[PDB]
Amino acid sequence: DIQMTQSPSSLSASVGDRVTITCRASQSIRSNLNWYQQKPGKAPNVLIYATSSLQSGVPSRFSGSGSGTDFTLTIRSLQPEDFATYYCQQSYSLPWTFGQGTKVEIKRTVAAPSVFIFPPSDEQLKSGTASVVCLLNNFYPREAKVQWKVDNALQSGNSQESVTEQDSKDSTYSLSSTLTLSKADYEKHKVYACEVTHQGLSSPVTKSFNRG
Amino acid sequence: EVQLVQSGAEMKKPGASVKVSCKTSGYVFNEYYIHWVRQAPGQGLEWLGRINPNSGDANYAPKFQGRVTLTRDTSIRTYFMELNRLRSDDTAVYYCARIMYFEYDSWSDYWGQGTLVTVSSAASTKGPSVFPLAPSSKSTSGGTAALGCLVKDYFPEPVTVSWNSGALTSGVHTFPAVLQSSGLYSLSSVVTVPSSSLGTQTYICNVNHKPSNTKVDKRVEPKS
Amino acid sequence: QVQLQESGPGLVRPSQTLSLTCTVSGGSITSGSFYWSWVRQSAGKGLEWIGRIFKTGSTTYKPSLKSRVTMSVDTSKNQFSLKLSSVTATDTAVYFCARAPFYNDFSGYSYYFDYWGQGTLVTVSSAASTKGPSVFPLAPSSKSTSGGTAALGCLVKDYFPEPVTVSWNSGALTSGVHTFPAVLQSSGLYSLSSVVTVPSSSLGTQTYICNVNHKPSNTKVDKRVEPKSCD
Amino acid sequence: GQRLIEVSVEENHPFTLRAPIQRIYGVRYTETWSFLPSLTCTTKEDQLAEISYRFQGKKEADQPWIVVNTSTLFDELELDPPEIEPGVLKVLRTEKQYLGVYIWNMRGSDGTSTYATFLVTWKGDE
Amino acid sequence: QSVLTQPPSASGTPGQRVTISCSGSSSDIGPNTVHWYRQVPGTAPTLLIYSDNQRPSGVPARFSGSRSGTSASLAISGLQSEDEAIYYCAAWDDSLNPLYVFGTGTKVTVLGRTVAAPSVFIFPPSDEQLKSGTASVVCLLNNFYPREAKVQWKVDNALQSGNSQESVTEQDSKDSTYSLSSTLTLSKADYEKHKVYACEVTHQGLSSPVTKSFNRG
Repeated sequence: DIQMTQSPSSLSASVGDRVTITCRASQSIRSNLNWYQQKPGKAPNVLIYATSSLQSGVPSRFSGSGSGTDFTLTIRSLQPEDFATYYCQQSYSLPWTFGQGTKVEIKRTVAAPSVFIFPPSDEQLKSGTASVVCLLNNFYPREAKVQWKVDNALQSGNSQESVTEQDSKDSTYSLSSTLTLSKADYEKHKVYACEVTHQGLSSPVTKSFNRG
Repeated sequence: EVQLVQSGAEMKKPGASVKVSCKTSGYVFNEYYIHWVRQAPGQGLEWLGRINPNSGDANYAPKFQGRVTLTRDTSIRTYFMELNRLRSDDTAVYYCARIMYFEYDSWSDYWGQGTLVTVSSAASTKGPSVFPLAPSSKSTSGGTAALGCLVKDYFPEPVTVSWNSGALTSGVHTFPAVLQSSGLYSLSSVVTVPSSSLGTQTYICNVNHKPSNTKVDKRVEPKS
Repeated sequence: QVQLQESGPGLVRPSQTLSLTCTVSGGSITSGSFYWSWVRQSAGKGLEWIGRIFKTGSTTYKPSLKSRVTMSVDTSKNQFSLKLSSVTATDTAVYFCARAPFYNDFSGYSYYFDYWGQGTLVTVSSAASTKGPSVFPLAPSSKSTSGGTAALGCLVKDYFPEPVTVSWNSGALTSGVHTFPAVLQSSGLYSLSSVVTVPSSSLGTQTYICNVNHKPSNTKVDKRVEPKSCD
Repeated sequence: GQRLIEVSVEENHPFTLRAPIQRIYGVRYTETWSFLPSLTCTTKEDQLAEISYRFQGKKEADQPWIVVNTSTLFDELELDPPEIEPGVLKVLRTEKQYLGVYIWNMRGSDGTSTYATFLVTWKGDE
Repeated sequence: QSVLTQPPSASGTPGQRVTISCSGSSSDIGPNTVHWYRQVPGTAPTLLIYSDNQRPSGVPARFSGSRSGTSASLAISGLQSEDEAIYYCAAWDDSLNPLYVFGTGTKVTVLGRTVAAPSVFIFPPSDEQLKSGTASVVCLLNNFYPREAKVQWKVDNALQSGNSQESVTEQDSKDSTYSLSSTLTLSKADYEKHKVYACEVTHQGLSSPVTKSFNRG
């Protein structure tokens, strides 16, 4: 087997910037190296084959070069749609081995989150469980804090967050913090709030509602 | 239009055998190889094998030799992969792809959609429970308004959520699942829409869970 | 683009020699792996293979006919030719020329006819002699007059040997044209009818002509069908 | 290549050897034909011709190819050389010097190799 | 001299899979390949299958062929009105006396088509043929299915016999409807006896016989 190493493993770069990923092979694979682009929730997509040949439809900012052991993929003008993981694959000898992948994240102007709060649904409240959802809509950078406060009591161990992958148009992230309480516990307290701190917020934003 | 369509997601118990299908269309079936790749959860790509439509002959990777079998049915234009002696390490998304050749160069032009195989000791695919994330910001939703659907508890993955049967594609954020203490999964899909359309346009989330063969549609409306 | 055409049909008296030739278009017979061959079909007796020739002159004949069948080729004029001797009445058939690919594979010897030619009815009969056909007008009337169409035609009555071709308005009329198969009359002469369905709104507003081609007697007859005097 | 493909040819009659296979689009293929005149005898074989091509698979567009090499064996005997095409070998006038074993080999960019052996004799003369 | 044995006729409704067989020896089909041809009446045969399974360009994939030992077969899957023709198989006999053996012939008839009722037309005798001393009355059935019909020449309510001949077209390529012509050649001496002549047609699509008569005019 030909062990294929990819470097860097993850790069952060801005729009309109030259980006070069590298693939190295344990032996010489001649021109038999292809480059693939996996976008979230989708199958890998080929961009360059034969070490330099561009695939039909694929943008012209993608270029390939190299020979034998070392090869390089170059994106001249980064665009927000290029957020993906990039893999290199040898077409020389079977078994065909792939690279480890390189994730390209797009550095962007600081964007503030739009915080929304969702009280539990009576349909869910009729099952003994209450889920309270706090949503941060479109922000950059990814780093953000969501502190839950039930009757002004700082909560912990009862929350669960989930962050989306970078948008291919806004290069922004979204977060969903879920506070899961028992129905009885939810019906004991009245004030529920999620407090959000982010690089784009000069003061912490606190969304809130009253019920229970 | 080369189109490859694979079978649905499956849950299998350790030691079982999984057979994934791949129906191809839009090209000369007997003029292109088809190969199988696997992407583990959170990891990269791995080669299982390749099969020639004509000779019915296959080439397998060293790791999977003896554990994987690739077959074809040229009459129905369908390729099959079978993994035996399933183990927890075998949980992954399995892909079937066409190989285009130029001289000695090979690549995968058109890919399948993916089939998630989950090797778990659980015995029943528990369908999702959908609850409404109602769009009522105290009846003062200035500017945009957020509405959603909370998929409460489901096993295994995945769950596909769309809005308005697929018409609503702008501003839809379906967050990644979070494994819960129950051993079950959970997710939430939100969308930011104009406040003017709140009382005028119906908003239905379509939640599909193939492993349990459960599809649920749910209308979300401001509480009143 | 590959076209094959035979010499014309005609009467051959029994126990004399039949000669036919086929000309090829769209190429030359000097291309490789192609046998130029003759087969025949007598009505009721299915398909029978007469023989094949190559560009080199190597031939293969049907064994039942080897004593009497001879084949020749001409790469200069792209023409292959057949000669059948001591002919009997049972040799009356449609003689087709054809091109045949041939090759040996793991399955065996493959030899098929892909590009055929049309046919020529060679009649071996001392029962009659060649005769120009007489054409008579099957005139129209107000048939299906409760909201329908009408019909009109030509009646070829006394011709030998076969075949004969009937066209309408020099090929302009092809819709509804139903030329009928020939029947042998007790005179020893063939007869047939060619009819056409026309709209009733075209009887007195359109001219109708039939064109009869009897190649064996070098005869062509054109007849103008017109509505009867009262109609 | 299962076993010997026997070919019974008539005297001075053409013979066409055919090796049928379905190729893969874009793969580069190379074919060689070798003739052992063992029938008229009274890893060294006579490579008749070596050809190569790339499969376009349009099923209609006649495929171009390359005549890599051709031996001069049949010219030393003042006989015409065979017509070699992808998958086929043609002889226009079979003669004693054309009888014997023909070996067809095809190697492809996809890592495939195929063989085929023919034994050309005469019917009625063996 | 040899023959390849074939079923005299096969049939099926539109959409069925029809099989035609071809039985041979160990000198034909056995050692050599089988090829299948299609013949539409009035026109030359056309190649359908070569090298036991291989289809010419323009031959639909619903036509298939196979060979096992001394026998071969053809499959018309998805039988259609266009597939109604005579089908022949053929193979090479490489005996010491070689030849190309053909088949007996198999005629596929597409059943279950629209039962079309004939249109009857009675043409009275022509000019210049009456002058020739012979009268000819033509009864024409222009478009019908099936081929089975019957025309009776009633002359003054008396049935005629032995003096009429019939001709039938093969199914038209466009609509596959037969056409029939019953010519009654009764000589002038008897034709001048009256002007009353009728042809009566009985066909499956007719609820009752259709009579077309000529008198006076």
